[PDB]
Amino acid sequence: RKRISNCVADYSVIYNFAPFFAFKCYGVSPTKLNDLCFTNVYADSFVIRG
Amino acid sequence: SFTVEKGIYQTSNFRVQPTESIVRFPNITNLCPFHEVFNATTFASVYAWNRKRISNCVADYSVIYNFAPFFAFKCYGVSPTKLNDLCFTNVYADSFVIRGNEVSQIAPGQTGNIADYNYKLPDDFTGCVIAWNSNKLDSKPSGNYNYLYRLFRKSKLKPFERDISTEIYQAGNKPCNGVAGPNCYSPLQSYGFRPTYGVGHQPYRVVVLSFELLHAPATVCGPKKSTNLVKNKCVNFNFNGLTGTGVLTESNKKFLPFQQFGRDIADTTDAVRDPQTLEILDITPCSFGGVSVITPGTN
Amino acid sequence: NHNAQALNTLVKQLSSKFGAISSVLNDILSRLDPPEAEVQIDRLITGRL
Amino acid sequence: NHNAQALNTLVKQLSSKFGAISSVLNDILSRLDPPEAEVQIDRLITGRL
Amino acid sequence: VNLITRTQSYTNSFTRGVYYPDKVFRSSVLHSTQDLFLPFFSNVTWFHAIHDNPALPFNDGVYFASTEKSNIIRGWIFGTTLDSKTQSLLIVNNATNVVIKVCEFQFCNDPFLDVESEFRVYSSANNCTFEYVSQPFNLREFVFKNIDGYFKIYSKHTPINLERDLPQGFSALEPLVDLPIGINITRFQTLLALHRWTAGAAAYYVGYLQPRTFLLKYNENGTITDAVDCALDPLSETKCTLK
Ligand SMILES: *[C@@H]1O[C@H](CO)[C@@H](O)[C@H](O)[C@H]1NC(C)=O
Ligand SMILES: *[C@@H]1O[C@H](CO)[C@@H](O)[C@H](O)[C@H]1NC(C)=O
Ligand SMILES: *[C@@H]1O[C@H](CO)[C@@H](O)[C@H](O)[C@H]1NC(C)=O
Ligand SMILES: *[C@@H]1O[C@H](CO)[C@@H](O)[C@H](O)[C@H]1NC(C)=O
Ligand SMILES: *[C@@H]1O[C@H](CO)[C@@H](O)[C@H](O)[C@H]1NC(C)=O
Ligand SMILES: *[C@@H]1O[C@H](CO)[C@@H](O)[C@H](O)[C@H]1NC(C)=O
Ligand SMILES: *[C@@H]1O[C@H](CO)[C@@H](O)[C@H](O)[C@H]1NC(C)=O
Repeated sequence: RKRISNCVADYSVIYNFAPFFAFKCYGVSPTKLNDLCFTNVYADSFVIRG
Repeated sequence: SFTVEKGIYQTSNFRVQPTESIVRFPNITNLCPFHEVFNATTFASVYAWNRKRISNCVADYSVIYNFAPFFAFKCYGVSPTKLNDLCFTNVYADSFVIRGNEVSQIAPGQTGNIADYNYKLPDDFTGCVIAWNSNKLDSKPSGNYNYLYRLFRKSKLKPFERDISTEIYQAGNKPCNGVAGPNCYSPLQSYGFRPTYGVGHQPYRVVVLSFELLHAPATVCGPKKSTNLVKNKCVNFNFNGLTGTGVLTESNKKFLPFQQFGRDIADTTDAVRDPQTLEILDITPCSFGGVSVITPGTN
Repeated sequence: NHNAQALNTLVKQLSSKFGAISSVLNDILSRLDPPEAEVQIDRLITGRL
Repeated sequence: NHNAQALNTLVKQLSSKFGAISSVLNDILSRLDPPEAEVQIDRLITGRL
Repeated sequence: VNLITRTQSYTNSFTRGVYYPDKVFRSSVLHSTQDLFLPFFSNVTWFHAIHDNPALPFNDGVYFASTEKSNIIRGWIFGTTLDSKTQSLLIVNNATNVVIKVCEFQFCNDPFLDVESEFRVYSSANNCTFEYVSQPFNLREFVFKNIDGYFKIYSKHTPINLERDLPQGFSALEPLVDLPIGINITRFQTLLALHRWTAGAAAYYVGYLQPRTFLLKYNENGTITDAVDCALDPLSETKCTLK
């Protein structure tokens, strides 16, 4: 788990870091992430089976 | 209930039933050139997408499955299995090549580099999108640089708009004067395609099929046999995909040469033009009504 | 006047889409497979009710 | 009393979600793309009607 | 070369510029439709060309009227830069055919037909994909617009009484051609035919369309005989509300 706060977020560059296919967002849309302003961000990373 | 009191009761309705069926399609004999759009061995860049117009032919979409190794269609206005019954006015095919993680951007109401500066779809799109992997054909060990995309533009693009001009994007106040200096950029970056990249960074060939709804005389649809025309009977009729049931009669309405249909207050088609013989017919529902039962008490 | 106006409004109400692709049942049935067709028919049914 | 109560109830009814993500049109418009936004707006419209 | 001059004036449009909104037959009904229409009682510009620096914006559509008989007007040109850096249309009409091409033409400041060489119109055309050839198409009225990459043209010619100003009454226009151009258009130009040059004169009326809602009345024969503009005055708004 990693906490992200007090920074400018540009989500588009995320497409240039990993060879994934598409996002799977629930509360919002991936294309609208560049306009909303949040309080804190959390990133949870792990590895599982297919 | 098992007992009925004396009185009159409204029970149900009566209606005359159809006798036969009628199919009326225009005179079309040629076959659509769907083969040329696929396996072209050469696709244009995304910033200059290739457009082809298809009209005046019989369309059989099933054979499309035999030309490219795609998985499934992604249609919006209609269903892929029903494409063999509808009859349209014109067909448009747009072909290009993009990256793997950009296929989601080819959809109505989408935002992104491709959607803003390369290819825009209308919010009321009626058509299908077919994208398939082409890593074996569009990748080189040293990297392919024959595919480019635009990145900088003053404003977004309207739907179905193409931009070919190659200039120098000017971020700063000073004029660029056609040199690649500071604050002046070239708005064309070449895709880097290599076979060792991940599945999300591999080239993908995309073809978009767009249909025009029936407003003018129809020109493209599938191979359905046209039967004879019979009047003065409650019959099932199919005129260029418009299905209905009723009685067809000669019409006295004075249609203009560019008019193909007639409507009423309730927004129901009541006047039609036969595709083969340009004659005006009017449609009236066959007889119907209500039935009441009069009886004394069952006792 | 009231009776005529009410009947005319009831008849004119049949041309609304109520959020569907089309206001004609035959077009919806011919342009879509059934499983996508019930969800389109339901809106029209609810509006008319 | 009846008139005031009816008007107050009508005004207070505007804060319901009716099964949507939010009861504010601007938040729904800013947090979602249009094609996901009509289905959210429709519920609010039906409830208010 | 530059050898043509132009002068301007203003006049009133009265109630002109009504066209059939769709290819659907209707009769004995009143229909409310929202589209691009020419507003009622609006200034339209009268241009007198005598033997031009046309920067005429396209806006959202163009209404063009001509009451001449000598038949000197031929075709139109559309673009946004009118140079080799952007494609431009070359609708040109003659006696036997009409030709529509949209290429990267390098147009001159004053384009005209020599009469029949286009060397005085453009210099070169390198890249383009769309071409069209068809049959060529008293007061003549034309309406040009473009929506979502579709360029649509309506037209109507009617015998007119001997009056300089626009007439009083109604006359509906009919569609001819819709094409998939799909480019950006901001400016447009008009071409003239000059024989050899001999002096000539021409006059025309230009107006701009706007998004408006209209109430059209259909007679029993299916033709439009009356219209009401819902954004003119409070009385018309009341009439539209009451239908
Ligand atoms: C389609 O194009 C490919 C390209 O290699 C070619 O081999 C093939 O013969 C063409 N025709 C068919 C029916 O696949
Ligand atoms: C269509 O073909 C039939 C022959 O089956 C012919 O009688 C009819 O005139 C044709 N109509 C048109 C519009 O070509
Ligand atoms: C048209 O313009 C003239 C002056 O240019 C002005 O006096 C007149 O009121 C205008 N007409 C309308 C309808 O705006
Ligand atoms: C009109 O132009 C077309 C194409 O430019 C040409 O084929 C035709 O001969 C011309 N007709 C006349 C009368 O100049
Ligand atoms: C076509 O466009 C390219 C780049 O947009 C340009 O270099 C070229 O001169 C144009 N004309 C031809 C004939 O290639
Ligand atoms: C067309 O070009 C003009 C001038 O560059 C620009 O302002 C405009 O945004 C472009 N697009 C449209 C739809 O007018
Ligand atoms: C309708 O057409 C008929 C037949 O030409 C004619 O007698 C009648 O006057 C027309 N009515 C109108 C309102 O145009």
